[PDB]
Amino acid sequence: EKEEAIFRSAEMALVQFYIPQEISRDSAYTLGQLGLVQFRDLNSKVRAFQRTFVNEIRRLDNVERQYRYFYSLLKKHDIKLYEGDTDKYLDGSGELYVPPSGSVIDDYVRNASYLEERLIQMEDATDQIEVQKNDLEQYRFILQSGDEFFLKVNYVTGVIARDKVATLEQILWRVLRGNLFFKTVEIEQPVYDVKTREYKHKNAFIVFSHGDLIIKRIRKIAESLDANLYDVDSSNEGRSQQLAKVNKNLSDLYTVLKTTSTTLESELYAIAKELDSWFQDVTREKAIFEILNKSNYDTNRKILIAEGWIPRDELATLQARLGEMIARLGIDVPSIIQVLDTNHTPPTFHRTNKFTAGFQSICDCYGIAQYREINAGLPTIVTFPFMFAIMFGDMGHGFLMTLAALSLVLNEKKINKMKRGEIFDMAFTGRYIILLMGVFSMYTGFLYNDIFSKTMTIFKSGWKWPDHWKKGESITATSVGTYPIGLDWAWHGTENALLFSNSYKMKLSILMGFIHMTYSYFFSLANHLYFNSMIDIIGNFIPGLLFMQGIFGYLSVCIVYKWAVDWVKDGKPAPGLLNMLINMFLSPGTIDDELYPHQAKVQVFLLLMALVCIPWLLLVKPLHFKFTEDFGDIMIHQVIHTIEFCLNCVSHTASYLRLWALSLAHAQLSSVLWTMTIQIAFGFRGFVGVFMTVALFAMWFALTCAVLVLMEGTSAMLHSLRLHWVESMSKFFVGEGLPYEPFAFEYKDMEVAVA
Amino acid sequence: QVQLQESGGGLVEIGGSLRLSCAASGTLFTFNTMAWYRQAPGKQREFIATITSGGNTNYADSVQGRFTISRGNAKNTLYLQMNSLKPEDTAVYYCNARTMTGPFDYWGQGTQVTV
Amino acid sequence: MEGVYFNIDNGFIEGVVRGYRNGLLSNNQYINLTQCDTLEDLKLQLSSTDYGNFLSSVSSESLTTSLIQEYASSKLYHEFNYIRDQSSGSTRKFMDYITYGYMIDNVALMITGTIHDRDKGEILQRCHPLGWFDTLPTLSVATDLESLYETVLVDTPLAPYFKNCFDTAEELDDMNIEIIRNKLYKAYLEDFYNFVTEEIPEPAKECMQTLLGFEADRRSINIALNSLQSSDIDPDLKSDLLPNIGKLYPLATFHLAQAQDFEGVRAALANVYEYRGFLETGNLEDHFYQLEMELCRDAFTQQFAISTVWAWMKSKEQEVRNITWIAECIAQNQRERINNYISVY
Amino acid sequence: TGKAWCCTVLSAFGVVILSVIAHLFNTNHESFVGSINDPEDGPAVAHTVYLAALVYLVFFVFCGFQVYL
Amino acid sequence: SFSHFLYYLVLIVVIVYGLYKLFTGHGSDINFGKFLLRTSPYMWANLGIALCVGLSVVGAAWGIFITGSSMIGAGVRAPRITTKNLISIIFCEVVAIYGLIIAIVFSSKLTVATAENMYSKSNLYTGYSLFWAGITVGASNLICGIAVGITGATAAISDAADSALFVKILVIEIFGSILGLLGLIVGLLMAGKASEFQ
Repeated sequence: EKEEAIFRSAEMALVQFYIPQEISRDSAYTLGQLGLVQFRDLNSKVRAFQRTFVNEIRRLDNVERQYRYFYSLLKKHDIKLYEGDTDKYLDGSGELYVPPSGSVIDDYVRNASYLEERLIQMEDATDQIEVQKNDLEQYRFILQSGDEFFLKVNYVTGVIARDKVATLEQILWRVLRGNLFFKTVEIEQPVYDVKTREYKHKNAFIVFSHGDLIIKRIRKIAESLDANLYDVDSSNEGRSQQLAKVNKNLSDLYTVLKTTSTTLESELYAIAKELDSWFQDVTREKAIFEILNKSNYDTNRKILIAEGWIPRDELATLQARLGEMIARLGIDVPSIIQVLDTNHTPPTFHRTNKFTAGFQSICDCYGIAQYREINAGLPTIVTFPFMFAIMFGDMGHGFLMTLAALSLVLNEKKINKMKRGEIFDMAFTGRYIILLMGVFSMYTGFLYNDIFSKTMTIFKSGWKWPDHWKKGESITATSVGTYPIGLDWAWHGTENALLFSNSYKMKLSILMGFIHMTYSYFFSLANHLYFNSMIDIIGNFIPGLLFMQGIFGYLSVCIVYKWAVDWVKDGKPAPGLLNMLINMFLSPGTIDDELYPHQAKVQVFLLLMALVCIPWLLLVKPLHFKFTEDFGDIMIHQVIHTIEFCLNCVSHTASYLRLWALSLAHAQLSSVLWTMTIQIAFGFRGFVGVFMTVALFAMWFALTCAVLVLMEGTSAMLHSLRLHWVESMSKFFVGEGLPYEPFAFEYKDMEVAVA
Repeated sequence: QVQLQESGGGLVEIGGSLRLSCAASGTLFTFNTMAWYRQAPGKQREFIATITSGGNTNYADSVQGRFTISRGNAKNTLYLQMNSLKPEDTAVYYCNARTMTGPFDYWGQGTQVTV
Repeated sequence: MEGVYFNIDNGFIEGVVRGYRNGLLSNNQYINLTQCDTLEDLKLQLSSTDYGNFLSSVSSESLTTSLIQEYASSKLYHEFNYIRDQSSGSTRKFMDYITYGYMIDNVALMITGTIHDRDKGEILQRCHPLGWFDTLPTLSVATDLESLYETVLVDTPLAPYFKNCFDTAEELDDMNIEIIRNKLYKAYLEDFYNFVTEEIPEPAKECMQTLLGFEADRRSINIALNSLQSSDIDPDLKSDLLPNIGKLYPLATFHLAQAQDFEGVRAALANVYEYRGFLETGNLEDHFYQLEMELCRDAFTQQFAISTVWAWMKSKEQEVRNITWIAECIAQNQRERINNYISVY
Repeated sequence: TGKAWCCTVLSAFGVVILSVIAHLFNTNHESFVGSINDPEDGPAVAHTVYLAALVYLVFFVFCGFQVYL
Repeated sequence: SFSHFLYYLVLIVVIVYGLYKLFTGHGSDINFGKFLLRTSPYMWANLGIALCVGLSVVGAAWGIFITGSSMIGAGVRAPRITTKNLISIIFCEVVAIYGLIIAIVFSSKLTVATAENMYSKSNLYTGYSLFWAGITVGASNLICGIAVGITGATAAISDAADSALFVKILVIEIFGSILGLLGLIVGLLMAGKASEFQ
């Protein structure tokens, strides 16, 4: 038996651990394998470098430094380490297994130190050869230059970076005062610097002059800009002899480079098999001490004291698994476990499954719920996709979105296992919430009677047209009945359709908003009762209810009442709802057109009821506390709450008009797109007509999918999120809770770790 | 392009009652003025009746109290009804629709009536 | 008003820089550092602060106070260049103006190293990395200032500031270089102050005019007191080295130039309230750092003002001076002076 | 390989959507030939639209094979 | 600057033209009353409705980018900012809702009048009424968006320093947002008594 912790948080228990120092390390590995308990910090007051296990932490920390260094050496080359073996110790199931012995950890420390000493000397000895190889290659390029290069000691020459040459030419023209004779050529292969392991586009240059005292300055200036100067003879024979000698040195040097370099890579290819396994062991060895570092060490007894939160529901398993540990370890011990009660705030924990998880994330992304207050997750499951659908209403776009999610959810066994891109992982995490908002989009699209901006003539219409008319003659329909499901299709293409649709959708928007807020607000009552806080009932809930329903509940009743009265048959003018709402405040007790008997009496009463609730809401709770200068904070909080609540009441109710606005925009884009990219095709005939039709459909489908699903769907979807976080959730959600974060083991990516 | 059509014409028994119907299409606005005219053989066109967009009516003296002109429910539709007919009423009848200013003055093709 | 146009361009910068301001060490954190007793502990303690993992690649046996100074400084220099990269327009011009001060110092340092015939490879590794420019090491090719100016300095943004320098002797010297360094700073601060007056809007205008004024004042006092070590200086020659923008100008600077001794300097300076008590007590530069930090702490109370980046830049530099001072006391074990760190925050 | 999928599904929707539209025209459904501004001849339009459906059917089976192999 | 030169040129020519007409005995030619009395009232009404939502949207957009840019910059080292500070954007966006709402109400007044009554007392009153009613709502909303935005940016910068400060600064945004309601209330009052074009 386990409790269904989705309507409220799981019940949490605080438990103390007394562990003998002998079994300490072994036991803490089991608690990590449990992956179930969240520890407290018992001695936050002592400074970081004064905590008792600091030396142990330093020891493994130095090993991790060396493992980052080794991983750098691998990544510097094309070498790649052995992937996988993620599950060797744990399937994530929490099965007990034995940790490395202390001598194994010592060996890792000793081994890691030994490898750094070797690779440091080996690497440094290597790049010294590479520099000489690079230097001679540059020198040879000069000798291989044509005699043309040397025509116009008589000169200075060398190699320089291609960006700097512009400054060198400018400086030399400056100091030679216009007597400059200067030549340069490009080099085709970029050259790397060991100084940076970044490559340069190099360039070669030569300048001519006779004066010794000028030549000295030229050499200093060129060297100043990091140029490699080279001595080169003026005779073609001398250059050939120098070229021959350089080629010998360069030829011999490859033998040195290959022998040493292949030795190094053979070393790396060995450690590349084991490094990831070493890293997984050592990181856990650090983490376990990091937990022990938060416990209370006792000097009068060989015992450590620790505390942590465990779900009350799970506690029996904790006792069982420690029994298994003692069974394998053999060492006898008194009861490690003692359960404890306190006034500390427990963490918040909600159990979840592959369905609810996506919806729960959308709530936790706003804040962590207070311990055992109403979880916003459950109301979000249906109201989030439905409040999306009521905007994104179209059977066509609803189907395309449903089909997309189906392709994604049916493959979930396969998709879950492979690596996923940044955006694709967000989509896969949302597969169920996309599916659910897809199927709702179909239903409300059907009630709007719209599929790809065309209506569906399922049932017989309730409107009848005249019995005769002429080509292009204007006509008006007469009513016969009421359509059974959704909007009557007689309205399509109707030149006054907008005046009906906007009347209908705006009233639908307000009604949905009022009901959603009313339903959400009643969760506030469910919290006050559960925590047995009556002053919150009498001070906050009741006055808020009367103020909210007294105005906007009345407005909702009016608009739904007005639909029930046949104003045309009964011979009374249809009253204006905007007028009566405004006049109820700006001219109370006066009416333009009567909606029902005794209207004036009720309106003034409801106005007075709304007004008296203001001081009632403002005062009663502070006064109650005053009768039991901290009371000042209660006073300030209540007035801030009062003024916010009252103006939010109108502001939030108004904001629900967005449901109508997004729908009307979505409808018009759909209609225009068809009118611009499909209706054209029917004007053509023959094989040109076929080609025009085939081309235009592809354009229509591309725009339909790219804009009217991906972009419009995204826009409507995140407006649904807004209405939940702000308008709906603020009525009951307290938040600022503490998240449940148990100590546990998992695989650590070597790439992310070095990053 | 705007166009108009009469209907309801034909022969009728002496003293019988009759109705003529007319419509105009292809313009977005309501016509300020719409009217009926008639023409017997051997004569110029003769005025019969006219009605404003505000429903004001005017008639020729010869048909005063015999003919009635009215507009329909929908924009730019027109009716004429005569409660009794005589040989001096026989002619082809035309619709006319006008604008308060400018050359926009439209005329129909016409329809015949005889006793 | 103040805020309606600032965020069109600088809004993202203002957010990030104040993010950095929240990382400055508080008094309690200096106290905790003071209680360490080995650099290996200082590394651990610092890692709890905003400095984070910055030493996580350094072996324990390699820890030295110079290495901590270098790495701590490198942290700041990357943050500064990042912010400059994200800027444009007058803001970009403003941050380059902050840079000219450092490269003016590098010029004097490089020439000083050259005239002692020391290896250029040694000199570069102590030049300030913000004051870098493409041809800086080329200043080591000669000793004649006339030759150096035509060779190199006409191409750098410092060219306008040599307007008053060329009446030198034919060959440079330690004293001869320092008078050049000051006559450069003389022109630089007046140019910087003028740019602030012309192109920076309120309230940043008054804020920077105040901050640049303080630097001019400190520049003046130090020059007066240092000239007193000389056997002689012509007071009309000395007059050129004092910037015109300071709070001391013109009335106090005139007496300060005429003055012949420490007693005379006191007689000149006692006329100004903001510096009324500076020379009597303690250490003079210690007072200047304290007052400099007060002005920075005041600047942060403004909003939508680009002066914030000057305030952050200078405050973080003092923190490196604090951290190194504490680290030096740990390493040398001479603890009795350790409490002399400066902290307003 | 992924290159074939998009042309497959776009064609697959092409076959069904064009043919349904063709049927409604062939039926003289009010929502497609009711307006004064609609085309004057149902079956004439239906024929050419129906041919366009066949064109997409060719592409569907063509790509269906290329993605299958 | 060149634009100031244009202003003074325009001022001078207006003065000269007025003085010229006055001395020649034609001072009654420049008759502002007859212009105001003879232009079509549909111009005033439609121009008011357009500028009402137009200026309101400008206000909201200006408020949002003032707040958003600072909020994003502050969030770099304190990502907790991003989810709680959204309320400042909400106070900016609602200013656009009020502009939309007034456009809904006023749009109902735009019936079409018969020619005999085009320039009658009642139709002229509605024309002037809708024009100025639109301007106050639009202008007040424009001002409101800026003030809330500047406060919102200030709140985000402060919240990043200490979570305890946000609740205290949030009070100032409430006072700022009230200016939206007052603009709306006065808009409805001065328009409420006008009748649709007869």
